[PDB]
Amino acid sequence: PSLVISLSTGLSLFLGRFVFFNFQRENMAKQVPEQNGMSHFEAGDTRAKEYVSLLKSNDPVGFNIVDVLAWGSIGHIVAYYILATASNGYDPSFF
Amino acid sequence: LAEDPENLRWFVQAELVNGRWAMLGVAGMLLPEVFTSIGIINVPKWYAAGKEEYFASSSTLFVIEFILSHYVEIRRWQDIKNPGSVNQDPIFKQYSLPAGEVGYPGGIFNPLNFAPTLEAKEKEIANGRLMLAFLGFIIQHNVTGKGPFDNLLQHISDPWHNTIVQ
Amino acid sequence: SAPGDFGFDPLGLGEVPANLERYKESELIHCRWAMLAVPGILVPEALGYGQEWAALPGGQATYLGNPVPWGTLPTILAIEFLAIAFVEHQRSMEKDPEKKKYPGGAFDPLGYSKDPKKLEELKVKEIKNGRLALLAFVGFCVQQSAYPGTGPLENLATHLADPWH
Ligand SMILES: CCCCCCCCCCCCO[C@H]1O[C@H](CO)[C@@H](O[C@H]2O[C@H](CO)[C@@H](O)[C@H](O)[C@H]2O)[C@H](O)[C@H]1O
Repeated sequence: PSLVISLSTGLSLFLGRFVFFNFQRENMAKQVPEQNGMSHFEAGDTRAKEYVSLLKSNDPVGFNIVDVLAWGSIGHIVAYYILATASNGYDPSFF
Repeated sequence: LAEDPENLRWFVQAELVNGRWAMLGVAGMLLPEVFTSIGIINVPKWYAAGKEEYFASSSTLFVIEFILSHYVEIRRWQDIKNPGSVNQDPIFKQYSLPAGEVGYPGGIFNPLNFAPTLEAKEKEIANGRLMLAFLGFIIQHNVTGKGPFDNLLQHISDPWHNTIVQ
Repeated sequence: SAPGDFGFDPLGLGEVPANLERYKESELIHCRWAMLAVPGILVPEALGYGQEWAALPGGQATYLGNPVPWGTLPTILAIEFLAIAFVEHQRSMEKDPEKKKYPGGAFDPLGYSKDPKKLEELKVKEIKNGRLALLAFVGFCVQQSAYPGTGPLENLATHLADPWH
């Protein structure tokens, strides 16, 4: 009865919305701004917050869900393998 | 420093609606007393129309009507904060515009006015109460009884009854 | 009684003068889709025979392979809430007067800002039919929002049934 993988499908809906930006612009962590060392005064008591930056991939990587989540979930994860299996490998459809 | 009264609009209008509905209420009774025989609660239904269908129910009747009474009543509201009812004979009475020697405030006792031809909401004063207190009377004495006056044989003399409940 | 006369500006008015009811225009066209759904009945004595996706017999075309999850519901559903985020993206990028970027300074002289971007523009007749529809959807649509296990079979008596379980 239960779509169990209805929702694990579902939650790595969102944290692939996490595979994000390790890649695309510049470094890590929008480079450590303020973490260690302690932004004065402004880390002081405060900042930043911005009701204005919920875009960027709203549209692109909202596909990330349907990735693994399609053909790699209920439709038997990567059937197109072979790539060194003898100390064993396989790997074999429990499905 | 607002010494005393006040009020006005108020519950002088409060009354007349008691007065004139206690008056009607007793038209209720009026019926079963001359060519007599038929009433009390009689939990009417209430006069009942044709032999073409109801049938114990056909509907909550009673319940509805007064959805209607309802926005007609917002209407009298829809008057008394800000004076609006053409005739204008309750809010102070008619005789168009006037009485409101108490509409802008400053009363104390203010008697009032209102019939063009002629006289007043006055000896419709005291039919005003006769009936409110009458009901008081009317559904006072049920809770044990339900009928008036024969002759001098053996009725009007109160013979033997049975406490309040107890 | 929420519209019992109350509301100032960006919250009060601003949220609603067309905006929310212009978004409540969708409500009506949803209830144009839904009152394009209920009219399965609407026309009695009609020609029907059959369909139309009823009580689950076997979906669209079964697929050459075990249907993805199971049921017609999840496959038609999952898509709907991504291919329609198309519109609200466009509907949530506007402003009412002239459009440039986040420009210099434009608050108020005369002409007074504007009016819901898409105001009444007159035709105060959309609203007269709007709340008319809203009052319906919310209202005696609860004639069919309680215990409607049955359908249409009126048999002469009266009308109404007071209250009861
Ligand atoms: C509406 C606001 C709330 C009300 C509470 C405040 C009440 C006002 C207080 C009164 C203020 C002081 O008023 C004060 O002056 C009066 C005359 O100038 C004095 O009054 C006195 O002198 C008069 C001279 O012939 C005599 O006739 C008076 O009988 C005598 O009382 C009192 O000392 C006092 O009454």
